[PDB]
Amino acid sequence: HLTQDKATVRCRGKKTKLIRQANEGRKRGGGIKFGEMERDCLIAHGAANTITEVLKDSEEDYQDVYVCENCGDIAAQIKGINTCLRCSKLNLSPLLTKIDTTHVSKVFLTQMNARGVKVKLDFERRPPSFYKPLDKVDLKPSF
Amino acid sequence: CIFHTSRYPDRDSMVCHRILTYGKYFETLAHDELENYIGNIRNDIMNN
Amino acid sequence: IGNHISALKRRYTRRISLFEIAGIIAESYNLLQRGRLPLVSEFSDETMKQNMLHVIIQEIEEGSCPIVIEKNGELLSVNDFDKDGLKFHLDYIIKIWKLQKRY
Amino acid sequence: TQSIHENKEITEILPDNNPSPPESPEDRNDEPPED
Amino acid sequence: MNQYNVKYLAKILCLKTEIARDPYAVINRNVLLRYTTDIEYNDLVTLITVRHKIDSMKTVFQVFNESSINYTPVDDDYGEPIIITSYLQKGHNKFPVNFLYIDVVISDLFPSFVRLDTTETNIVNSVLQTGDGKKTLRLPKMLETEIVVKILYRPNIPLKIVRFFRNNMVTGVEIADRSVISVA
Amino acid sequence: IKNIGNTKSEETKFESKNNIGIEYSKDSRNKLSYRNKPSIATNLEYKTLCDMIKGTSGTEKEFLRYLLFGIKCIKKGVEYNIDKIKDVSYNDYFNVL
Amino acid sequence: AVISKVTYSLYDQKEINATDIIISHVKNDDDIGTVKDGRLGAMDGALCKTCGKTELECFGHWGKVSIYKTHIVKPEFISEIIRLLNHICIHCGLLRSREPYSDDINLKELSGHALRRLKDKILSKKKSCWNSECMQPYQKITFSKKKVCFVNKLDDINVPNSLIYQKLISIHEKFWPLLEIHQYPANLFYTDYFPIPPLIIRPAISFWIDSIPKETNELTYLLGMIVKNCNLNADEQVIQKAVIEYDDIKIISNNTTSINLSYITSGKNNMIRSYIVARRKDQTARSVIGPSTSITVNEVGMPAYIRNTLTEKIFVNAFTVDKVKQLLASNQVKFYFNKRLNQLTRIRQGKFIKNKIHLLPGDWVEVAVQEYTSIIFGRQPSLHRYNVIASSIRATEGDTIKISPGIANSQNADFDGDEEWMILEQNPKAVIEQSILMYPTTLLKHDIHGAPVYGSIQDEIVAAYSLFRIQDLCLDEVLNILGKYGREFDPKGKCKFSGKDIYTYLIGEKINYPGLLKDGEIIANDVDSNFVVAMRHLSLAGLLSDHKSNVEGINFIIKSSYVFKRYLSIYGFGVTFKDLRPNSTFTNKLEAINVEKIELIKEAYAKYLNDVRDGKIVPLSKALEADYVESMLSNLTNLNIREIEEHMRQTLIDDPDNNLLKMAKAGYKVNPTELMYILGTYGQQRIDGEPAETRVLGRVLPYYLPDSKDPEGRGYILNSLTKGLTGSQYYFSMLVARSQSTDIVCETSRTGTLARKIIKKMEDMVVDGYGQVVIGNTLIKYAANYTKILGSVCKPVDLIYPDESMTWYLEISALWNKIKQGFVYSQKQKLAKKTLAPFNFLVFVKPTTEDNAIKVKDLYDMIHNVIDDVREKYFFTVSNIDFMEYIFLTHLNPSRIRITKETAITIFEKFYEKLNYTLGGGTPIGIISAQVLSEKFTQQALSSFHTTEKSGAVKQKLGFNEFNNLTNLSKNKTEIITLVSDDISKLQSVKINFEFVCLGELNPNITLRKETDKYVVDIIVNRLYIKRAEITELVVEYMIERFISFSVIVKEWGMETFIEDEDNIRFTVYLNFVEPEELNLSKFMMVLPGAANKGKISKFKIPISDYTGYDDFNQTKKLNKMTVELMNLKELGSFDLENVNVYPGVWNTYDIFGIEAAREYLCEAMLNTYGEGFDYLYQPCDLLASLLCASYEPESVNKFKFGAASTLKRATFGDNKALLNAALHKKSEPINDNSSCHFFSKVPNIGTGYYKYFIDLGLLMRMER
Ligand SMILES: [Mg+2]
Ligand SMILES: [Zn+2]
Ligand SMILES: [Zn+2]
Ligand SMILES: [Zn+2]
Repeated sequence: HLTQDKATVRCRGKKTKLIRQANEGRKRGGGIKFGEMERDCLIAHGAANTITEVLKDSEEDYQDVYVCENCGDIAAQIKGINTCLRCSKLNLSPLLTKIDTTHVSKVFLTQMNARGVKVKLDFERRPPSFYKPLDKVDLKPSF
Repeated sequence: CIFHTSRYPDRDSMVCHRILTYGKYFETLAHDELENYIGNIRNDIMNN
Repeated sequence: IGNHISALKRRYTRRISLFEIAGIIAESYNLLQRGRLPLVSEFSDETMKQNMLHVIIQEIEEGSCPIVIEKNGELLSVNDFDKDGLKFHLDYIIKIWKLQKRY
Repeated sequence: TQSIHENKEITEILPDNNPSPPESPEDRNDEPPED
Repeated sequence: MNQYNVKYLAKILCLKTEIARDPYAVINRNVLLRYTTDIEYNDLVTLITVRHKIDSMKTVFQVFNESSINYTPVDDDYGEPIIITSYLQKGHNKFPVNFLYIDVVISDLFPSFVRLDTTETNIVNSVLQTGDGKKTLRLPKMLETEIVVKILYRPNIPLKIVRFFRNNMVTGVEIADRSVISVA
Repeated sequence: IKNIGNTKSEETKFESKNNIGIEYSKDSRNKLSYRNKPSIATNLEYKTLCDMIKGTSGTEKEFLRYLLFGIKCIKKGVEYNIDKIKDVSYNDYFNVL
Repeated sequence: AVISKVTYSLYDQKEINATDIIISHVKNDDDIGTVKDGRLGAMDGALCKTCGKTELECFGHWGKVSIYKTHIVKPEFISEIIRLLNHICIHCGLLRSREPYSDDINLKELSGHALRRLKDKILSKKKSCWNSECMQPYQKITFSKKKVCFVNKLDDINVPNSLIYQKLISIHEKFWPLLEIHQYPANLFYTDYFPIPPLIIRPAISFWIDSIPKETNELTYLLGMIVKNCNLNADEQVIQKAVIEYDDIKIISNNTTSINLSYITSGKNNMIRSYIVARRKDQTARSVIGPSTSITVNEVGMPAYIRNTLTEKIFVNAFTVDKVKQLLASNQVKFYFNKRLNQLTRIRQGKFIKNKIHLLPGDWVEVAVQEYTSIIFGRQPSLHRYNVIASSIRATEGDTIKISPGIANSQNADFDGDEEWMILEQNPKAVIEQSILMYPTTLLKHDIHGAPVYGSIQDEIVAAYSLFRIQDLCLDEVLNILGKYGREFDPKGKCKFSGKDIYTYLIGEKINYPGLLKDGEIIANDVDSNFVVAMRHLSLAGLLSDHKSNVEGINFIIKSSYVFKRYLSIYGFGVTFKDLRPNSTFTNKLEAINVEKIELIKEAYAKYLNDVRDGKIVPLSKALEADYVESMLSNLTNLNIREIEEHMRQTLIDDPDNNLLKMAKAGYKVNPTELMYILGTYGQQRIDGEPAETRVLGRVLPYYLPDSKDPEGRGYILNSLTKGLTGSQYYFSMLVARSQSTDIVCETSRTGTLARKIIKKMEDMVVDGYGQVVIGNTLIKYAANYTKILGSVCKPVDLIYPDESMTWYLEISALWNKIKQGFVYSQKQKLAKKTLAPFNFLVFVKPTTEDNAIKVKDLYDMIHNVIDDVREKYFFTVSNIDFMEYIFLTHLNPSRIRITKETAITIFEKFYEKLNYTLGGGTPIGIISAQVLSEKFTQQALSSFHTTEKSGAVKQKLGFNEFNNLTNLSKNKTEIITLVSDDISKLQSVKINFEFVCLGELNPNITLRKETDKYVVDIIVNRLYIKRAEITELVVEYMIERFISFSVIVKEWGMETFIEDEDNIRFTVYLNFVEPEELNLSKFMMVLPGAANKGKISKFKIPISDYTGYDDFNQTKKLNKMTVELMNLKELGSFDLENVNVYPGVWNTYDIFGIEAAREYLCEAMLNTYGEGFDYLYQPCDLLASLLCASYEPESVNKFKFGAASTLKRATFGDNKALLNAALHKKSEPINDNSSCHFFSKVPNIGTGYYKYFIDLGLLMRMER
């Protein structure tokens, strides 16, 4: 058992085609797997932003993706215009909204659709809020 | 064995097993392949 | 009797822990790193030669931190929390930051 | 060893030996029916 | 009904007497120290007399099997028959045989509980609000057919919350609350 | 002793000369629905049986049969109280060390 | 822009048809009209014919194929169709009742009980059609599963899908609630078209070799196979089978290797739990670890080969632009990112683009990773929080990752080949969170029991022990020991120094703590492991942290470790062979002792056996004989232990500097048992609590004669390790060793499954903004840790019982009477010794001389008023905190100690600080508790901590298996019922009527003979066997008579009893059997010994024991106890159990006493499974139990029955059918769970994510340029 037969490191490299995540294999420059027990530990620390960034796709791979609020399909872009083919064929004008999710989520949802399950997403439109001055509070004891 | 089970050789005991060495693998494979060969010849002759 | 309990709970809302101050600092720091304008007094070209964490702490201390947090149905600025608790947590944070060569 | 606050003692549970990390992979009717 | 389970039921029909005297009293084993009981057994109707030591006031309970009920009030009657049933049923005066295989009241597992008054109920409801509008938390649930609910019954006081004094190994006693949900 | 039964409801390890009968006794199909009374005369030197054999079907029956056993023991000339019989102590064998 | 809700349902037929892409051919010139045509999406080196974009920007488009008048069933919902065919008449299509078809009842204003009762009646009708329209019997249709079609059970007749479709679509809407229908029956079929999914979910399959042509995807092949049988205009069976094998082949077959749509949710290898809650990452590394004395617990050493590959990010803004320009000029930048174009560029050395680099705010550059940057690293498996931490980078030599030995225990790490992994995350929010929340100094004190998690190890311990004892040192030697920390040492006026002086200097604080410290000086006799090792209850660093803060504790750990290692450098340490065995005197003596004693034992056993072999004594039972032999052998082992202890004492007297005995004294790995193994004897080897069993000729090995009674032949080893074991002894030793290893593997398998289930169940339980414990929308507990203070800050303290010598005796006694109920527990045989103080006030206490002290009345008023104020303002008048007042009144009692006013003010100011600053909303208390419990039972399982034992009475076992049974909550199993009383007759009645006895156990002497017209059977029994069984002769007579009377093979019978002599009883039976005669005779003689019995069959006896129980701290009683296994308590209903305390199992206690009693039982039993000294686990268990009993009935950890768990939470848990059922019921759900947040890339509602953040632009817009 020799040290230099076990050492590994990855900066950037190839991705798997279906899910677009780092590939596997020491001889092929693969990346280490961040398992769900490590995820448990990060949640136990209370570091919500950190785990969110670890599980997301890389910030350098972002792109604009639109979803139809009526049927849940990913909207196509024809001649530079975002359009829902299914709903347009039915003579409807639904709202198209931008989402920022992983590629694997889209694959999973599309496969569920292929099995006949329709998944529809709603969005939050909370009314605007305003800040108000508050009276001072001390909280110290009387000594 | 019905009335005194613990005094009868167990199924995991080495008393009731024998062991295959290098040559026995080849012997068994030769047996099986020869039988398949003769069977195929018989079936072909019957079909013809 | 309900109003008395409500007043007690509103007072209880003002105590501060590590999670809240860490979240406030994280939001402010992300915005500053990505290029917002600092809101410190005496702003000048000499402000851009300082350490960003120093700027964040100064903004918090002088009452110009722009972050607002929603805790128990209310919207609080960093200065609406109990003052002594804020000092307590900031002292600890500054110590460990100095150990890390950040501050 | 001495006893001071024995009623509040904490007992250590830690294996001494652990498994080494993993490495990359790199009919003649001649059998009993086995009912 | 038999000659043994009536002795177990006599202890439940002392907590019920206490609740009749004071609907906000704390109920547990120690209450039994303030009462005495007399039992007269019979295959058709059993008579249980409960007596308060300091006051010397009497209460008389008549116990019948479910099959044959022949009830006529007597002097100092509780005002309602006590019925032993084959299976669990709704009703504060109906007890299944399942509850009476053992001496239930004196077991270490018997709870300690009380009914909240209006002020305490208001305080509890106020504590449960989340402070964001009118949203609120919910207490854990318990069924209406538990023996605790049967013991805490009054005709003109609906029961919605029950407070429990749990045994706690590190603090001695701990306070918890449950909400009562109906059974169809 | 009152009628406490068993049905085919943790694992046991009996000597297997008793296990056959033990497992035979768990089947309700091997028992008559009603008791089969004795028919071969015995104990001709006693009339207490007539008292026990009929009518007495409670604690009195148990008392009478204990009396009969005690009478037999007295006639034979034995202690008749198992509690007053001395059990051999084996600590004399295993007290070494 | 914020996803807030998700709804599931089924597609309508019109929605399926809404597409202009029609697929018709299985082959074509350019795949046009085929299942592989380019209109459905882009592919390898081909733009999408629909949107004209590459693969990276096209997510695919839908198509359809035509089916000619063939109704197709959706496979997943086949069973659903069956459920809908048992509520209507097939022939006439009407419901199986007539009540719904009544205008007198309107269903709109009724729901729940009414609808359920009506549905029950409709289902229970089940009779020939009531109506006269058809007047036909009701059939029973089911899916064949071999032929792809529905068939009738009564007659094997295929039912076409068209008939079922027509019958189902006829049900009116208003009757859907009765049948539990939500959308449309027609949504369960395809009629005119079948969907064709995009190409995104089925790209061409490639291989690791580029030359090898890409193989067709399985999904595409199955779709082509479907299309093959569509245009052919074939029957429904062919298309149905094709669709089923395309969707879920397991519906008909039983092979679980084919790839289809359901593959994503097959088993443990789901897509969710392999790629959504886990994934591989870019900036990562892994390597072998080693120690380093130049790295502190706050740091980690990174090798060069990793520093030269990983890169860190610098964002472009006004503060950093000049530095970025300089770095670009110096050829140090490795990557550049243009945020406005979302474009990444790699700056190759000798080749790159200059004009393309226009730096604007929001962009970033990437350079080589620098020192003091934080990085996340850990060691697997990650059992608890401390296995994954963020530390500062330091550059080191070699190719190994270097850690301080101070963190080794918290990670369960050593240096015999272990590896550790690293990841680098550079988002600014993540950077801040790493710098504060995951920093080792912040993690110093354990979450549950509060002891430090970092400390010294191994030889350091001995060094500490020695340092405290060195006596005559000059100043130069002291300073040589102190090293770089000697600058501030103050030689007040002395010329000679001791180790105590060094320790006082290291503890630079004047604090008191009963036992350890007085005015900052150690007053214990010695320093040992409990003072300096991690996770120990007397840690000095722990006291220093309690006094001020974690910074002081970490500083003490670093400094003390440094000085201990300097002591090792100066003086050295090492154990030699002469320390263990200077000569052969002692070992020879002990060997002779063993040789003599074993022979004595054998002679005694032989004497007993010889007496039994003759007619001098009745033999013992096998169990009793084994017990006697075991007692003799155990006595011999204890004699060896005593000899070893005497030898240790004598050697310490003669050779005070023995290093092995130093290890023993310091408390590291050496004790009398281990020395007995080395120098004394090995003793008895046991498997499952017993010696090895005999197998062929009544023996284990052929080295012993058949039916041998030699104890050495069954695993008692006489030799020691210095002597060397013989071959046969080695056999038994290796038997034990190999069994341990195999059990370790199996337990490793099981514990992980249980741990994952518990973690998933407790994951969403947090502390809210008012200090309460809640999950979802349910209140679990009013006060988070009973105190609303951080768990690691609270401190266990002595419980001082009331005494008449105390100052405020009446008030203290009143409080005790109020709170005492819980301090007597465990069936009244345990009295509590500890309570929980809020913050360890003891380090702030200092005595004073009775005239500078605060007056008694003032101190009492201060305590009372503080408690009242805190009761109203922090616990809202709901919780009971009498225990805090009791602790303060007893530990500060003036009859016990006097203090000044300043001391009291300091104590209570600290109290308020702890109440105000420590516990914050969003604390993930549930997952922390789950991890602590799981880590504990895993480590106990893998170290063989629990040893099996043999018992004669029913007992509750310890270890992992019992905990798993408790969490499973299985029904319909026997439970252990305990009965306790003070009158023994009541228990004796139950014992006599329930304990199992059979004739065969009494060793009878059954003989049979035949006489004219009768068979005579004689049964001779010795009275001593009757006495040992604890029955009477009449009990035996009754057993025999009851068996004979009800026998179905006996025709005529009679019985009599005779007294053979003073010690024998003869039962005579006269018999005549039914025909056939001799066969029944043999059967009777075969079954007689076991069939004549009484009691409840079981493998345990029912002994009655005595113990001493508590009524209060000063009242005791003697109680009798027994235990029995029962399904329920019905049998006890006629046994006069008045004043008898009964403890049943979980389901019986729930049925009788209620849900709160069940919760209490579960908490106590779960705690008991762990063993003796683990009381600190009470709080976590209490939470788990509270979760299992949150509803009105107990709920297992394997299921989600009462909780309103979301669909994605269930799917992550491993349901595999949650999505289908949710679609069937049209469920609409919010997105709040951790699993749901992970699925959609949202921030979990945990820790920093528990709050919502806004930016107030008011001040920015009030500034003018
Ligand atoms: Mg290792
Ligand atoms: Zn649409
Ligand atoms: Zn496209
Ligand atoms: Zn019909």
